[PDB]
This record gives sequence, C-alpha cells and structure tokens, in this order.
Amino acid sequence: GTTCYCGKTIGIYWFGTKTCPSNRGYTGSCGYFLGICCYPVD
Repeated sequence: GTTCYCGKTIGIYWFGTKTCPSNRGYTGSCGYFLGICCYPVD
C-alpha cells in the first residue's frame, strides 16, 4: 500500500486506474501522478 495527499486530506494511491473502486468505502478522490488518489487511506 502507498499513500496519497489532496487538499490536506490523505488517502490511498491506486495505480493504473482513473476512478476509485466503489466497494472500498472511499468518500472522495483526485487524479494523481501515474494514477489516482482515493480517500480516506486504508
């Protein structure tokens, strides 16, 4: 697992995708380097 940060809200980083997986309980997201950031962190 690898961290991400957006708007001073930390999250989990998802590689090789551009949307967040819906069943994982994410409340928000932002596009990130090589992929996407999904938050809160796991």
